[PDB]
Amino acid sequence: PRPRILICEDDPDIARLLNLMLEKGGFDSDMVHSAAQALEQVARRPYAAMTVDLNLPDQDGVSLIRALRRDSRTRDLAIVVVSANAREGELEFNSQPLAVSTWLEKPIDENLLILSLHRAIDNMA
Repeated sequence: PRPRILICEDDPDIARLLNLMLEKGGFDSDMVHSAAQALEQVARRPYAAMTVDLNLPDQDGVSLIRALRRDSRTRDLAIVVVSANAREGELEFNSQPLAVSTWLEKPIDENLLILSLHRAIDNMA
């Protein structure tokens, strides 16, 4: 519908699942499959938030998030991690500078996903 989410996910099936779940929750979204694509695409247009897979091919998810926080135009972009090793990733790298609103595991809790994005967007705003 309106607020647009940038989905960065390595797995085609999961990228499409997120695209479809987000639509049910009132969100438009774009799917990309790598950190490089995410960096390029995030600048091409306004995004309310990004979902990040920790296990990416090129650069891993935390590397992508760090890069985004070091750029003024994406320092306030709400980010939600959706990954298989989300919990251990959070325990190891989470920090205020990283500013990741929520770390979600797979299988994905749809309700928590939509709730978390709404929360993340409003808190960053």
